[PDB]
Amino acid sequence: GKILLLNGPNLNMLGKREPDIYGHDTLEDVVALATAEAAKHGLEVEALQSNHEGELIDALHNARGTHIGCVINPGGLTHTSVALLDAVKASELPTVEVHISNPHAREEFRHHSYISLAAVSVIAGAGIQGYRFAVDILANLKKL
Amino acid sequence: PGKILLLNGPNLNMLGKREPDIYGHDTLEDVVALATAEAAKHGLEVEALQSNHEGELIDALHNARGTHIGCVINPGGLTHTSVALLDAVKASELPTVEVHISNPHAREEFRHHSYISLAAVSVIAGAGIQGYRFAVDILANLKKLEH
Amino acid sequence: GKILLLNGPNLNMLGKREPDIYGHDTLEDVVALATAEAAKHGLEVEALQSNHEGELIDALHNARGTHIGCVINPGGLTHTSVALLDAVKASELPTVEVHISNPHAREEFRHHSYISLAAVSVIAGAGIQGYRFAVDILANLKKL
Amino acid sequence: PGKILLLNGPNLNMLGKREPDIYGHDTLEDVVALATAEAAKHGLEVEALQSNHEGELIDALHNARGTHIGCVINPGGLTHTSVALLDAVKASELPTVEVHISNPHAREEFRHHSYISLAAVSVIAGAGIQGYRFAVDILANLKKLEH
Amino acid sequence: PGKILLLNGPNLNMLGKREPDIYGHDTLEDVVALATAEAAKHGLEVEALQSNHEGELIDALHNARGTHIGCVINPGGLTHTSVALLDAVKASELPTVEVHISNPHAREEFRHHSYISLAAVSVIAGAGIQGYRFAVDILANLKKLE
Amino acid sequence: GKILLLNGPNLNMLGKREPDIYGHDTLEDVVALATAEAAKHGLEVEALQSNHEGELIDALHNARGTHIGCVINPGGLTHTSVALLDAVKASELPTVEVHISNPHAREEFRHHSYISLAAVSVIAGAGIQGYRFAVDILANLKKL
Amino acid sequence: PGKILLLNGPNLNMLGKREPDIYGHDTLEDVVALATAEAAKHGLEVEALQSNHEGELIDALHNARGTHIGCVINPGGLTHTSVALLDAVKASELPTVEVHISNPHAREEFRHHSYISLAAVSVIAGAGIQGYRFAVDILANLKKL
Amino acid sequence: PGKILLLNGPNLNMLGKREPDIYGHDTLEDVVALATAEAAKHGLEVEALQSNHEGELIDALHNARGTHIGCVINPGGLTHTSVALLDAVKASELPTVEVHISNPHAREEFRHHSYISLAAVSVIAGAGIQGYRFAVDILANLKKLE
Amino acid sequence: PGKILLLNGPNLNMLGKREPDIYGHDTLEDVVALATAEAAKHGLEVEALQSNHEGELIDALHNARGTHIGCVINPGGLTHTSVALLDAVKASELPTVEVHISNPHAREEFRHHSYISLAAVSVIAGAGIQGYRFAVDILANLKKLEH
Amino acid sequence: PGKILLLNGPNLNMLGKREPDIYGHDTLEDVVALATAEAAKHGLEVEALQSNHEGELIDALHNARGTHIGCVINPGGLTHTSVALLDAVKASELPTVEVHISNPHAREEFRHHSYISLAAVSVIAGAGIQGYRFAVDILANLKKL
Amino acid sequence: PGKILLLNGPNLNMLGKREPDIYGHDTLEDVVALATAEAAKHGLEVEALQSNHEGELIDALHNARGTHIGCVINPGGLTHTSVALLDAVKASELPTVEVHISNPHAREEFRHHSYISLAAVSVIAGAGIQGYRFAVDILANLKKL
Amino acid sequence: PGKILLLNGPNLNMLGKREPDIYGHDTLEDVVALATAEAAKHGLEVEALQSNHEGELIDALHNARGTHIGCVINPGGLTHTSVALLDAVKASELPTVEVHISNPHAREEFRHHSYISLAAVSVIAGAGIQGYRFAVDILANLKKLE
Repeated sequence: GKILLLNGPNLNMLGKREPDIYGHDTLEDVVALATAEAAKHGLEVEALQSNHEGELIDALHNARGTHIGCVINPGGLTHTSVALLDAVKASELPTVEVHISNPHAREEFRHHSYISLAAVSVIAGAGIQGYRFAVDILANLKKL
Repeated sequence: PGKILLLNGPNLNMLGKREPDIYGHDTLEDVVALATAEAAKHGLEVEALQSNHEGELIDALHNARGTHIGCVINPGGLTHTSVALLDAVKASELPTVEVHISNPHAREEFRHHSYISLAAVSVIAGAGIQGYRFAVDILANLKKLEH
Repeated sequence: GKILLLNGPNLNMLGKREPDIYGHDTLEDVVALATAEAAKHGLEVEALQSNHEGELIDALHNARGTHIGCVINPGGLTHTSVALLDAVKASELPTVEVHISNPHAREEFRHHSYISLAAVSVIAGAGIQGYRFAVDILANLKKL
Repeated sequence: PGKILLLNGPNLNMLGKREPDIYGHDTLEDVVALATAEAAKHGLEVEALQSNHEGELIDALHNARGTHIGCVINPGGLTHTSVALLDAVKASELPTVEVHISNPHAREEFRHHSYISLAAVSVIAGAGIQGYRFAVDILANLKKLEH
Repeated sequence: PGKILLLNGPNLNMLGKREPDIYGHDTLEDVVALATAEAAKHGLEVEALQSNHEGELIDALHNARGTHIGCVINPGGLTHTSVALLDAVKASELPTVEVHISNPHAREEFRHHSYISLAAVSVIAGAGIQGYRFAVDILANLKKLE
Repeated sequence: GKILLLNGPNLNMLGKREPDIYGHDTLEDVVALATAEAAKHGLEVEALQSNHEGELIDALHNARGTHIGCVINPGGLTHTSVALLDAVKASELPTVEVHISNPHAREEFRHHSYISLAAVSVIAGAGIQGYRFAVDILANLKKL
Repeated sequence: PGKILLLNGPNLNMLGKREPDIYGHDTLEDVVALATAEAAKHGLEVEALQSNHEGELIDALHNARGTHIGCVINPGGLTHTSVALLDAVKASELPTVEVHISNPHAREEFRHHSYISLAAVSVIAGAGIQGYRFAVDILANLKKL
Repeated sequence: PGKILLLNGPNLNMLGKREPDIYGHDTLEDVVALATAEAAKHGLEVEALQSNHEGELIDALHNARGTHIGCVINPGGLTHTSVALLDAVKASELPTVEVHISNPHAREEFRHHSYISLAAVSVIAGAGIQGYRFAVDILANLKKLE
Repeated sequence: PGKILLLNGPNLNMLGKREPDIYGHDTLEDVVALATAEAAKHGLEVEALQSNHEGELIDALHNARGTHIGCVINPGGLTHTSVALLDAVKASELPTVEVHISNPHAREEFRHHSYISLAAVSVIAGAGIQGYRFAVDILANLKKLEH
Repeated sequence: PGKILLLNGPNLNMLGKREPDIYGHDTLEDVVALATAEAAKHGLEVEALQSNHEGELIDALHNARGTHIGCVINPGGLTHTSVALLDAVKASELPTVEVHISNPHAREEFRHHSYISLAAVSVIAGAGIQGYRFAVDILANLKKL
Repeated sequence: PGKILLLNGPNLNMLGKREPDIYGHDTLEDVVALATAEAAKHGLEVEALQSNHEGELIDALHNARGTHIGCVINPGGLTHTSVALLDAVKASELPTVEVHISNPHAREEFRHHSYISLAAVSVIAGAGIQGYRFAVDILANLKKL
Repeated sequence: PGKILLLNGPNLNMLGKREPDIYGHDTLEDVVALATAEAAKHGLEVEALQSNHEGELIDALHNARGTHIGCVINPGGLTHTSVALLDAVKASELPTVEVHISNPHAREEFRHHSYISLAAVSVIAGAGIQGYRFAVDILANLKKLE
């Protein structure tokens, strides 16, 4: 069983700026944590990070029927992309939306999510542990 | 070690009653049991309170200041309306996880705003009652001065 | 057969200020009128007035399955309380919303009603006779 | 004693035709009959007019000034759009009850505003055609200088 | 002689009895008489129409194209609501003066917008029925220059 | 088989102002084009143009069950009339909304259409050819 | 003997030069001349002020309280922006006619709102400088009643 | 002697420990003591109630009708949200002074609206707990004139 | 004579896959075939491109400037969001017909705004894939300096 | 020795005459008198200015920088409209108490917003002229700490 | 010979003192000096005015009509509020470059709107006092063409 | 020498032919040449990239972190729409000058908002391609002080 792990724009920079101020956790840390949780359920993870909205949409489309679900952190595309929302819908994958930080503690333009309209679940502000909980949700939906 | 304050707001006592094949079969008892079981995995306890009275939830937040490690709250309809409850979360100084069973963003526009999200360390929506399990996990693992 | 008659905040003050300016009708008048109409249909009325939103919600919850319907004048909670709307829904009682005055002739913040989203019927500006008409609606829905 | 002006606006002539098991089987004839029967209980008469033409309803309001005791109106879609109809209600000086068969607040956002509600003594929504019966009862019992 | 189209929209037939504290006690007959007297000073005539029917005002505008020097219009409630009536004023090509008896910008917020003001050469509000007299003056003097 | 062709306020003035600036096409041109397209499908056209909203509503009501569909250019009523929207719904006719010009290139108050909420299809800015395409849509829906 | 306060707000001194396709070829001198001549037909006088300084218009309104029969005002850009000027019109207790040379409701959205229209007995827009003549007519005939 | 109703809404019991950088270190006891001392200067008494329950504040207002010279209220969060509490202030007929410790108009936009300000005779914000002292002064002097 | 640029935006490749009895059975291949067939009736050709990448559609618009007679575009979700795509339509100077298969006005409020409608000569919504056929007809018949 | 800058903005000179049912029968002289007498109880002086000219209030704020302990201001209609005046209060670095005689949040919606409240340490509304006395009390006791 | 009108609106006289973390440590004297020196490199002169009085800026715009090659303006808080000043820029017919020391679109929402940007040929924000140098460069080179 | 990243977003490759009445007749080559000449005056180089692809601009920003003294960006349409691009400017830690050829605040209301202005040190609009010259000047002089 395979989960699609998608990380959107800027997520490649996790842990790359001064980590004492901007965080020590890296994208590799995110993938490893999601992968280890998936392994507890006999599942695998296909991970992709891209600063290109089209590469995420292509990935969602290509995973239709082949994956049990999608964990997505869309980054700034959260607030802006109808096309990304329509790609989650077209994929027909049960999708969990993850934010490492709590967008509602940030600027008001970050409060709105298009993805939240189609996501089965939304996890914000749990740090990279949101990706662990997202894998648990998809593992357990699939079992039901 | 320590105690988590579990707060369920108005209407949460009625979980599982209306059209369960559409809205869910899980009950408030199931919620408290699931959170209490996850807390035990971390050597923690849960003090659960459900109320239809905003002031009862505010009283509980105030009384838990300095004696509890954190709060898991599902404010129900107060989520969208109560400044006083947000100020009670801040006054408690409890690190707070906001939980919704359903995804409010899939519902009416008035349900898309949360006062509690402004102060919550984390917000979990649409994971069913599993949201409460992940909330207990977050509070168990939070360290002083994180983020 | 029993109808739940709920009166929200401030309704206890009906008829208590100078009645020539603020009205002669009292809460007792409201309960008696609803009760007499209910009696015409072989029905009874359980009446509660509270300045506490929680006492109304508790009442709605406790009347689930035991009452044929709810007549509610929510007072200022009309415009503000999502929790009260969700309590009407959770009660599963057919609910008639009553306003003694016409809110639409008052300040604009009184124009919006959360209760109107779940109420079967809304009666405004008929004075205390709105409670009579509300009982008639519930008596006749029950008969069908 | 006296005559009530019963006004039904655009589309009310088509009551009972579209998906009646969902929207209703009652007809305009049923509405006029029900209001006329309630009026008779109070020694009153009804003059009923339905029109798809705003100006016909305005003409009728003007012509009823001083000769009728009040107006029961269901403006249909004009409810949300017509300042001229509101001004015609005011010009008629008829105490006016606004009636909707369905509850407009359960429908699209544009149906939540009513110009007529600003001038109406009473507004009844969602009582089916029984709304017209209660409206006649209100006008029968209204006293000069009430509220 | 040249002719001015005087159009009064819904409810203006009720002038005199209609909310006098707002509209005064002057009647539609008084409005037409004053406009007619002012036009005569300029050697002009007035063709007056009041209707409660938006389509009658539109028909009148179309039918006045090319035979009238201009239009004086009080659209009443239709002021705030009718795109169709604005489009009829434009299609008539009549220089159009918009008149209101009350001052709508001192009244409810729903009266603050005017479709007709987008096409009117001039707008007069709150001058009781004298607005119609000034409107005729505007049109007589526009025609003299053009 | 009959199509109801409705033209709303001001459409009678098509081609009547200086045509080099305001257009040469006339209402007669619109009716002839729709009629000729309908004839290609063995269908007829009943055409009505009115500056009166009530005459359009009456027409829609009277065509219930007797016509295969309605082509409507509502003119300025597009943006304003809930009553006209409710008349399209009450008619139960499959309805195509036509604009000769593109309203979205005009003032912002012309961007909103009530009719678009009930119309099966919306054609804007194709000139009078939008009426031809509207007839094609209704001919082909009827065949299915 | 009866006196009308004629106030013109910012930029009105530039009439005849300022954006002629919007405001026309008439001058502030033409405006004052027309208002003055109309007032004389009613046996009234005109005290005219134009200023680019809001405070000078407000002082003029206060100073005319109880001594003048009314005010004709074209506030210019202050029409859309100044609560202080609205409050000065109300403090003056002068019946006030608001005049605009241009039709503001045919221009940018920010010109659609007028604080002065909340207190004005009458508003005239788009009649060129003739709006000032009609405004004197209004004030002359309100006083006469 | 005359009596002033001092009402503090939700969270004000936590004054002292609650967000001191915003609310200061003065306690509810300090608030009640200062109001009580000021009232005594005017030969008046204070009946103080704090509650986290909107209905207890409403009950208190109803029950103070006709036995209190006025009300000093800090509604806390309910300021921005409660029509019911405004309606209770109105029904009490108590001359009402609205007090805020912080300046809400310098804070989040959701704190910029006040239902209570629609019925309050006066509103004092941002004067720490001294707002309650000035509020008592307002009510003592209103009563002296009326 | 000449070539029409047919652009289909994000997700249009997935046409016909999700709940086809509800959303439709027609495919992107059907769209290209229908537009290509109508173009042939007018002695015209079609260059079709579908992409999930906004920049690919912008590149295509730029590369078609002066070499194509017009553009038929269904921007998909970019309709509501992309200023850059509107500016690419303007930079191409291609007369452009905007096509939607479904009627966006019957859907969520955010789908009611189109940047492309501001520059498009025509907008067709809700004619199914027949919209693309009418779009090709419009471009075939457009004359220089019309309207 | 300590000096308080007392500023009154447009129309305040008309107190006692201007819309008495809203503003009452007290005068600007009563306001300055009350503020002056309260300041004296704290051993402070008052420098009072009223102007219908925004620029005169802004100059006064700049000129009081570093020499005064605080500002009491009633901006009048400028309360709702002037970013320049807010920026003048911030440039002054004076602790500022905003005073309104009327309760603006009980009046027209356009009076609900105050640029000055963004910088003011305190806002008093609806206490008649007594708000100016409480404002001096605030400034006296902030300085004392 | 060619003359540039340099206008600074309210509070700009307080540069170097006013909220240094937002506006920096440069003075109005530094601003005028930099603009003057840049204009000289193009053989142009600068006529500089700063005022806390909107009416003084409007008078300056009118008085520079036809005699000056362009205007560099920092309107201060009036940027967001004054239709009268926008209309004065249009009446002047001067090519106008709008300058802000701070980046207003990085500050409070009420600073996001500029009436002046509707008429300005160019807008420079956040370049400190160097924006005034670039503004002279723009005006010098528009005139040269 | 130090290097400045010059980024041009969608449609700017079409400068010269694109709506000249709005953007002028200067080409992207001219933009790059002018920025390059100005940088040389300060002993600096320019690395220029134009793309119609938001992700290529983001990749460029990430890849320029720590090797460039600053960024000059004209985001084109993405200005008003892209949170992702703002977040990339922030993550790059490059002092960033935002440049527009046209004055967007004199144009459609949808052009009035800029995400990039929230992180840019400076914003220059409406100076034709000279905005890029001033932008280089800003970055050369910021670097000299820091």
